[PDB]
Amino acid sequence: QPLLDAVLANIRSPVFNHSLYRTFVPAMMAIHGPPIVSPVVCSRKRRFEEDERQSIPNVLQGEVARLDPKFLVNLDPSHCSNNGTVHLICKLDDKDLPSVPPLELSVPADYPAQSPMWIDRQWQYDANPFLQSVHRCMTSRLLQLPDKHSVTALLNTWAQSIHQACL
Amino acid sequence: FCNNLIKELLKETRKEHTLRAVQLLYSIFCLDMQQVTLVLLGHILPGLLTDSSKWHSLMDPPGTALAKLAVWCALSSYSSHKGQASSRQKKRHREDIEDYNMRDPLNRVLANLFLLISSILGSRTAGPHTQFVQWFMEECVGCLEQDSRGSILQFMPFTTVSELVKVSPKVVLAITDLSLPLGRQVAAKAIA
Amino acid sequence: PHFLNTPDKSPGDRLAEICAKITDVDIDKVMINLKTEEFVLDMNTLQALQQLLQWVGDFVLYLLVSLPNQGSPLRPGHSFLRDGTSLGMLRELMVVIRIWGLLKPSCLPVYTATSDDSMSLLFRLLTKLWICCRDEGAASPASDGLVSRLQPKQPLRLRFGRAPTLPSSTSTLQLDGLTRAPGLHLGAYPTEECKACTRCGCVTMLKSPNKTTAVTQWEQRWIKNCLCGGLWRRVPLSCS
Amino acid sequence: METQLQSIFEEVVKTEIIEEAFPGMFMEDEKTKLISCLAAFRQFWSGLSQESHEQCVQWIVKFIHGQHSPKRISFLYDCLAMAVETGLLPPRMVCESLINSDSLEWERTQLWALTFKLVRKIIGGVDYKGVRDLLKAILEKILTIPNTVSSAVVQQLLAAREVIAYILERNACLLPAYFAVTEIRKLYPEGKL
Repeated sequence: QPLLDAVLANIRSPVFNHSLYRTFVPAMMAIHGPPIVSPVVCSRKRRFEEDERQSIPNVLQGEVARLDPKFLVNLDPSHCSNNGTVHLICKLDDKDLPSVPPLELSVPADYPAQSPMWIDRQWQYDANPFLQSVHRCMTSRLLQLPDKHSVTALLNTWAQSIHQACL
Repeated sequence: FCNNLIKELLKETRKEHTLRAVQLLYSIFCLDMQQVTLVLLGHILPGLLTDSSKWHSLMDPPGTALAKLAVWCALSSYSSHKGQASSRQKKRHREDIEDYNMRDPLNRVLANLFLLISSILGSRTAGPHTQFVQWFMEECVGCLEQDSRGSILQFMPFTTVSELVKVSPKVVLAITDLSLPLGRQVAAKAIA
Repeated sequence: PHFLNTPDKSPGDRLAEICAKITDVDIDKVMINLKTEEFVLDMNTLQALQQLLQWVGDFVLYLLVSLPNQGSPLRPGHSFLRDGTSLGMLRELMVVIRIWGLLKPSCLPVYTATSDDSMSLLFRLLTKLWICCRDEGAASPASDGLVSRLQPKQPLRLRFGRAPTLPSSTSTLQLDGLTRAPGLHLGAYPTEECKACTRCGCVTMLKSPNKTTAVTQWEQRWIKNCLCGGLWRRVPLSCS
Repeated sequence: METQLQSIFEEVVKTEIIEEAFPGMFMEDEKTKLISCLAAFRQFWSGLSQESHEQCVQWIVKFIHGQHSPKRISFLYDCLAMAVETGLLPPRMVCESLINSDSLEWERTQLWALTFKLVRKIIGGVDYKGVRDLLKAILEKILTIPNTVSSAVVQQLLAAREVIAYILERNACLLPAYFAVTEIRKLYPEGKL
């Protein structure tokens, strides 16, 4: 019903938003008397210094912290520092049979991709027939993985293919 | 002097002319080569790899022979060449700590050069200075050289050689700093 | 200097100066005692109402209510009111704005309520202390009783244009190289600035364009330094 | 027509389905099924107005950069390269269709690397003197990049320099180099750094 104040606020185009002060605050401070509605001091520096500057994007850090201790990830030659951010050089040190460490180079944390790249595979897989079967199984599983993810999905599929294709 | 000369040099855009001009520039430096090259390195090279303007400047293929001149004058400076030109004898009177082998001016000069070489190899920012130090390492192919001498006193650059692996027989040669035990160890490291 | 009068026997400056030697009270009589015609200068006189009239009214009203505050936590309290000459200038201002209200109805209200105008008794008590504050005179007790009580026309929250302190001789300084930690004359002092708000030396911090139409006298007057206002800063519009 | 063909190809290619992906015992098709899909696609488009096939070729790229699936992108690139090797799917058309409209400079660096490896493998693409034109577009993608991107994508993005160096070096046996010069003239007006 009181659209008059609405059309008046619409009229309030000029920059001098101080006439409303003299218009309203006299009666407001008269009938309401909280001159200090917040006498608590408020002086904090918003941005002094806050940055990691000493590691990779911590997203993959928090991800890899969840994985099973049977996966041992290390650091490769420095080519995945910030943008690529991942050189998944992992060892499956556990009670199961060991194998060749995967590469699994994923992309920036935006994740418009996954990890499996398999650079050093060309000679690591075709040499051993059993490892060749392992690679075949791992490829067939990865192709059936809809939009696999950085560390969890890739490493899980790799381990399950390695310990399923034993036969 | 060197600042104007280099600034006017960064417009050739014709690699033949660039090589010609840089060879002549090394030529003119004589009779003052030591101090001239020292100041040139210590003043341009830090700025030449730290400012975006200097980045875009050295971003040209002509910039390839800059490090060629650098290593060419560095060895001549490290050599026991007096070059006491009486025309410049009275002028050679300075005093500078250089903001740091031995406690020798050219020594800590080359040391700061090594430090800047390592810093330009720093990750998280792949600028044209990365390609610059890449060309520099490529031009380090020489004999009786002093580039990254790797002396047993405090020579750190050898560790940065590992970062050069991110960029090979050239690695095998550059890692061969002083045939030291730790030198052999880092050579083996680079070998893999 | 706004006296754009018709040519008369004397100048408006000396006439307004001698206006101090006037009757005791009832400025409505003083105006007819001196003159009332040759004071209009513009039909668009609506410039001091939103900017100066409320300001001078608040100043004089604080000067009023300051009298009962004799036992303040200060030997002179908040102010002195022992000059009279400045009060004479204030009386010239109030009588000329009375003439303005007679001409332009955009006069200075009492700003609260009950104008039953109301500046009459105000001017009366100002003159009552004036005879106590003209020259070689002491301050009076009847005026105390006259000012003590307050009407339904007494607001508060005056600007009191001053500068923030800097008492770091050898005692204390809470600052760094950057990151100032937070803790006006023509009005334009909202809760949070939403315009240019050109910072200044002490208190001004006035807007740069000021959205003016004919008040350019003030803007053209404060382009250079100001009184304790040479410290024209560019404090950002970090409104919060 | 083309829309129904793309729908059929997507329904055939998208064989990945995580149905009860729990670690259960629910029980190299990447080569035989790939050839089967290639043969089905060739038999479909063989009688589907091949005159506009090149347009549909670009439509193929619509599905190329759809999924992220880097292993699947590599597999798709390999099988389409093999299908080109069967005489069908002329190489110039498919490379021209794949290079543009999906470049995504640094947006898909993995897709960039795989696409450049593919075009390097299919860099044969024997045709008339109107081949170096594609090189122009390549340089365009190198132009939309300042050399201050990231220390990680250096050798990854180096595939461009690798493929261009291969092209210009094998120009002694690949294509006349003076045409390459008159093509790269579109980048520099006789000296432009």
